Amino acid sequence: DFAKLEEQFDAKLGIFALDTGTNRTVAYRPDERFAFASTIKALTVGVLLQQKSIEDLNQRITYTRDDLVNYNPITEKHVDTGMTLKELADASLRYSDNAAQNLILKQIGGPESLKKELRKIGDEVTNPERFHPELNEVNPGETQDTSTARALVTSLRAFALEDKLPSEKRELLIDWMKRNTTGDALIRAGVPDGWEVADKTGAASYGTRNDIAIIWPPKGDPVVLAVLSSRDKKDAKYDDKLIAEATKVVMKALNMN
Repeated sequence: DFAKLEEQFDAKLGIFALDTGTNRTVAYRPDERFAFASTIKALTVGVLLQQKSIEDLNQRITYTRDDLVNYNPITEKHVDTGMTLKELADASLRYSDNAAQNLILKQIGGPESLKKELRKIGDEVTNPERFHPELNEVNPGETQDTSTARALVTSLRAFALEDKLPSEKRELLIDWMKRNTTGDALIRAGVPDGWEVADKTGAASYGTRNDIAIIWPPKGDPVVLAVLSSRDKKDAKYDDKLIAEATKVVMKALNMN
């Protein structure tokens, strides 16, 4: 079924899913690298949370037009007032605000700092190097700003569900991701209505289209999923339907739907 989706959508798919209740997995090219694009924003907030108290998220960040980049849906409205770190995390996660990601990344010490903190949580794969807009531009074979489906799942799980954060911080992260506005055509579109989904989307050059998520069936332990994709041509379009359909194959394979 994954090969058939690659054929229908002229794309390369990377899939990893873990049922945290059983330890069963679904995998298809799970260790192939893709540009992570804005899926990195979830791990970036994980690191922010780890390094701050919750009250410390109330720090107000002043910024200017020079901090705004290519896509600033929330941050462009608040240049005059600033935004708190909490507000920047909300913007980054729920709207994929690129300026918010760059401001958070600067607060935590820049891409190299983020990389060091990911290594500390056990991720030796994810390779943050650049800010937006450049991080979304990755050529075939390059490893800058890439990860794999397996590593993104492992890292997302570690922050949201395991012991890289204390419970109140896990809850912030999960609630922001559950209320994401950008993912309705992706993993959410392959999950029955009513099941809670926390997700973060991304897109990059070479038609890269990604979504990472935690899916809660009405009872029982959650599934952590990464669906990554890319194409042959630099300026290629993506199709969200590939990601929705891949998700439905994962849900069948896990006997959840």
